[PDB]
Amino acid sequence: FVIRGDEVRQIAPGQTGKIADYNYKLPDDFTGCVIAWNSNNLDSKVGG
Amino acid sequence: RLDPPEAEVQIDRLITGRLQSLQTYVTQQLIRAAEIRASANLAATKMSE
Repeated sequence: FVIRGDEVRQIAPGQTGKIADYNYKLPDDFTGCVIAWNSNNLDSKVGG
Repeated sequence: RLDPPEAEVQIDRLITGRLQSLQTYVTQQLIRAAEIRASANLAATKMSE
């Protein structure tokens, strides 16, 4: 998926926030990797 | 007052403390029971003899 650049850290396991609490929650004992990278030039549009 | 992670950390601290307390109490009780059993064996021997 794609989310806010400043909310990427919010995706960490056992975290609190709007994204984690509402649309995507990870378990406290999550076992895996999280990869994230800016996609401004590929997703953001000049017109919004 | 706390959320899952730090609540679990604090509860683990409390669990460790209370488990140590229980183990200390049980060891003291075992030693005291050994003493009382020695006394009771002496009392039984005294009764018999």
